[PDB]
Amino acid sequence: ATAAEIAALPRQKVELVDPPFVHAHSQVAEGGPKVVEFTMVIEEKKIVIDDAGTEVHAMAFNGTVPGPLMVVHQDDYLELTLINPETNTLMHNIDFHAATGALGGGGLTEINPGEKTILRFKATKPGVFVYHCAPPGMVPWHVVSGMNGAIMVLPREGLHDGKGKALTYDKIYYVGEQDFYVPRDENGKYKKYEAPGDAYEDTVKVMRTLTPTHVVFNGAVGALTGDKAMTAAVGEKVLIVHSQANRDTRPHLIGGHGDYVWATGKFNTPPDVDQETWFIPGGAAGAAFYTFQQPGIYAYVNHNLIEAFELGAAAHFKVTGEWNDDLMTSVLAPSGT
Amino acid sequence: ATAAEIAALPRQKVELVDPPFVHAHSQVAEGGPKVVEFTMVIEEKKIVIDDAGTEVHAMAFNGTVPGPLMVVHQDDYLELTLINPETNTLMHNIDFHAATGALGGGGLTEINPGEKTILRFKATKPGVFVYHCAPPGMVPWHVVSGMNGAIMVLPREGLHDGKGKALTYDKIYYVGEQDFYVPRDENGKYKKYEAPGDAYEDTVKVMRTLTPTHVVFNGAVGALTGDKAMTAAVGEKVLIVHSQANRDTRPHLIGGHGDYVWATGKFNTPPDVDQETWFIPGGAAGAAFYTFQQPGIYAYVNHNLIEAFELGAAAHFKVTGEWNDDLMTSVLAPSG
Amino acid sequence: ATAAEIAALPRQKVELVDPPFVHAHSQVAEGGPKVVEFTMVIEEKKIVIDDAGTEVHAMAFNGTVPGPLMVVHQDDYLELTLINPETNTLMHNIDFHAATGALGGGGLTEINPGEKTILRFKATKPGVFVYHCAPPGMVPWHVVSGMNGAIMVLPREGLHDGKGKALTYDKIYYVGEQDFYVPRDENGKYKKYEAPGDAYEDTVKVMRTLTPTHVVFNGAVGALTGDKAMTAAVGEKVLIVHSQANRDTRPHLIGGHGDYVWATGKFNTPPDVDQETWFIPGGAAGAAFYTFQQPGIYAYVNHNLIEAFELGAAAHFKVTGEWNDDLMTSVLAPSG
Ligand SMILES: [Cu+2]
Ligand SMILES: [Cu+2]
Ligand SMILES: [Cu+2]
Ligand SMILES: [Cu+]
Ligand SMILES: [Cu+]
Ligand SMILES: [Cu+]
Repeated sequence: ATAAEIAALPRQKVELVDPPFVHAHSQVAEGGPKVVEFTMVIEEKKIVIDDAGTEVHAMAFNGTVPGPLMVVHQDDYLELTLINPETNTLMHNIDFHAATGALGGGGLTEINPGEKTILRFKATKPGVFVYHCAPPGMVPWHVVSGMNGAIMVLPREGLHDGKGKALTYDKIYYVGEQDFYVPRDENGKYKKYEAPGDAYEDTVKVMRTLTPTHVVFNGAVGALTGDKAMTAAVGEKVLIVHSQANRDTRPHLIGGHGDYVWATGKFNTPPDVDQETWFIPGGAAGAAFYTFQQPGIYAYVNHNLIEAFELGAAAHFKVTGEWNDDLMTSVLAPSGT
Repeated sequence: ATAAEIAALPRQKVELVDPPFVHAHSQVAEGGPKVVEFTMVIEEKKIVIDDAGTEVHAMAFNGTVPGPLMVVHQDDYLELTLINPETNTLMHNIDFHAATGALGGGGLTEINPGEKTILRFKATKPGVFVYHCAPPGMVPWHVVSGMNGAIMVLPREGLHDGKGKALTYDKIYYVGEQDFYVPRDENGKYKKYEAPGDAYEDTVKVMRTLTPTHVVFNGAVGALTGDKAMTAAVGEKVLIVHSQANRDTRPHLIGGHGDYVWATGKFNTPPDVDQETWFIPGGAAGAAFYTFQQPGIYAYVNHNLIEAFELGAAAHFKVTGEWNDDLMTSVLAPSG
Repeated sequence: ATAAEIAALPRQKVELVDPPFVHAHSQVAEGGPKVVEFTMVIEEKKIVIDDAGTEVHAMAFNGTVPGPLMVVHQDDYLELTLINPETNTLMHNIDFHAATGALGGGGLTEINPGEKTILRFKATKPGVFVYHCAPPGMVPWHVVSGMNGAIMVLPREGLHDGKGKALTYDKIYYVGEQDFYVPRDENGKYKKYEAPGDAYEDTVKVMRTLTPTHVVFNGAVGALTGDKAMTAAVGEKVLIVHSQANRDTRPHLIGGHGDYVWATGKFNTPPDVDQETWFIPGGAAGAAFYTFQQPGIYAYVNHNLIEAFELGAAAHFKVTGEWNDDLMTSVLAPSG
């Protein structure tokens, strides 16, 4: 497309919503290609990542860890206004894995505090894709400080299975998984720091062990539990988008399955089916489609169970509906032998 | 199906066999859907896992690590009687990844010592699937104490390749891989404990390092080597089911291949082919089909070779038959 | 094929080149099956792996880490002359993952210093495959001393996509990724040694942590940058072969994609498409095909970004050509 042709396209402004929710969109594209406009303000902010009060100086697209999910369709243009407020201390940029050129946009979006930039790219490939900050020389430090999210580029005709049958979800959640590396004192207690820069050296040391202290969804241990548990109903079709910008994960819905899983996150790559546990490598997003069949509580976890239940990588679903005794029944409840 | 239809299905009791062997079954289903009944007794016991007398307080389905492979067909029901003897000291349950609902059955099977339970579930999806204990608040501790196994839900018409041609194995083995986290004292000597609970705090500290002290097949270093090597013959077709309930592995048959590999373990997902090394994520089972072409000793490993050769994740096959010089020949033997 | 049939086949001697370059070859086979002849001399040598002067006692096929890429076509025979000079101190052998029997050739190629051997195997399966040294009882130590590489067995009709459409590359590069485990003294400084054997015990202690001190391409931090950055032009189709003999990796072309990726490395397994980041398990090779569409610098990384940017796993591409503003444009450059 020429400059004139792109200038002629309709523009659509989108208001982002905080994970694990996803901004309103249509699965099947409405009309021809558009320039879809998003704005994110970067916030360097203290966040608490566990019940003990452990603090991280987070670097947060739109003030959240993960950053929000942007949804467009294949061959739309994504136009991001990225703002680095003067209250911040560090330069920041953005690498969209969905994009082609200039280090995914990183080379064109280096903004100092008090600066903004507008990047446009053509979303040429359908799938879910990581985005993350990547300032030359400080790349992993920004990413493991929470400065990452994902986007979804839906096919113009919506999702299909590996054989051309339409797959239409009733709801979608975005689970951003974050490995944190929090320095400890000689008592083995987590350190707090006055400024983000104060924590750098101590944090790099932990990072180099390749052993996160916390592995969490939505920025904190237990973040997607209790009144923040995800929800569904028997018969409801749910898409769970999952990202990890730095480190491998292996999602599992305890009590369920991934009926269709785009484990590579790419929609032209046929999904795996009937999955127990799927695998998303560090630096990628994946998506699983499931129709709930049983009511009750589910745990959705990274199935390294140490990572899930010791380090924080467990969320819950609460599911309404009628129990199905055909699928499963307690023939004899726990009782004396 | 209607209530009367489910009630009318035949019930069949099956006797289990210890890993790496697999109980009697048919690849193609015999007759219609059945309720296949299994019984497993949970044993808490000290086991030695290496050549240095290192102990683990194992938590073992049916007394083995891994627990035994249960084999059914798609749309059968698996009806398990799970027994926790009064001599045990912990509550146990079971999560079948093959099952749908109540945390895979975990929510319905919490049994204290001196209790039993019977769970039935419909095996709606074909594949190999992990099962493991999962008491709320103590999940990884039970799993890394060896309380995990796998089942296989065969398609009613047996296995096929991606092009729908039948794949019929001559034999099947189940390799369960276990990451252990054994505490050490300040001299680097592995610690021993009187009761399982006594090891809890020290063990969790090791677990949180994400670095196992041992990675083993069939519950111990070298358990599937020497006189306990798996066997085959040139021309024989072998299915190797592999599981890891907590941690990634990357199986490899040294000297061979995975001709067809359901790396995700699910039979409705077409198998990868001609594989050198396949990948099974923690919390899953996979299966590899191979036709042996050469006699001799093979190593079957987790191909992180430190895990295989320093930490214990190496098995052998001993294969009989005629050498094939077309496939491989020493043109010049090692010489000056 | 019979012995006589093989003896009648054409022979072709190949001259190997140092990674990341690949020796001259044809994508589509030229004529029928041949016996393709390669020679490699093993060199035990010191390598410097970072800008702090950190040393490894490398054990290097053809003097490089990784060893060179050998390219044949399916159903060719690969005939390797392997030479262990008297100047070396250790026994070495070779396991080709592409080969069938005798532990991939390891059981037939054990050569002491001052010995050579010649191994022939039939390349029956198309794909990229790891090869590595594997002396019994010292297997991972040789592998993580850099004694590994890969081969490519092309289909005789060259590469195709999942739908049978031809994929023809303009350039090919081979990135061998290496995990190193370098001992440190009490002050956290990397130790140096004056013989490979002197480092064994200390190195094993680090290996057993499963935590590499360095993760590098082509034997050193920054090896494939600057004077050794890989190159292309807009429009050019490039195949990137990537291996890791011991440990998982997750390649990603920063600024680009893997248009087609044989993540398992096997050409009869249809490639994944439009990949952001692919995954290659330890003990395997994979291959990604991409057509460059933008000029400029790309980083090619293991996308554990700590591994890439703290531990060394980052390469660059330098790409010539015209910028495409349709694909990407700065609507407003960084400004107040
Ligand atoms: Cu990235
Ligand atoms: Cu599980
Ligand atoms: Cu190998
Ligand atoms: Cu940043
Ligand atoms: Cu248990
Ligand atoms: Cu060697």
